[PDB]
Amino acid sequence: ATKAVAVLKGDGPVQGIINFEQKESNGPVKVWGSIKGLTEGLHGFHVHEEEDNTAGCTSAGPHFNPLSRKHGGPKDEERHVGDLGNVTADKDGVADVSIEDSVISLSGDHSIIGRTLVVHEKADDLGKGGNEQSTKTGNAGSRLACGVIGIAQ
Repeated sequence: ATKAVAVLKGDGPVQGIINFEQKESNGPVKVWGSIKGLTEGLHGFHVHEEEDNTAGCTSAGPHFNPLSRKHGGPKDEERHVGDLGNVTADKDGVADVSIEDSVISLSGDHSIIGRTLVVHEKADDLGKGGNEQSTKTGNAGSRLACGVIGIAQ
């Protein structure tokens, strides 16, 4: 029913294409996309904003979500939101995604509509080792693109 779209764009090359489909009356939102520009490697996951009080894309809370709390993943502390850790490109950066979130919802209590999908300009290296950097982001946090997820026809 809800067919959202998010044409990555920012840095310049990063022209990923993420679309949100939910052809279900009681099913999760089939989230899947494909990046274009990155390079075969690791790149921080979307949903990562240190600070901001001006709003450049959206506006809700430039401090992640209280659902994930922390990057989580190997420690598993919550990561109930769109904060997993890091992904991986194909053989030319082309990073594709494919997940199904049901707990969340395009709109309502858990309105996901407004997720500034961006890519990090660095490799979290699945952890830098220290704390207070890679635990929240990936010792880099470099926002560029802004593939905001919005309803489309």
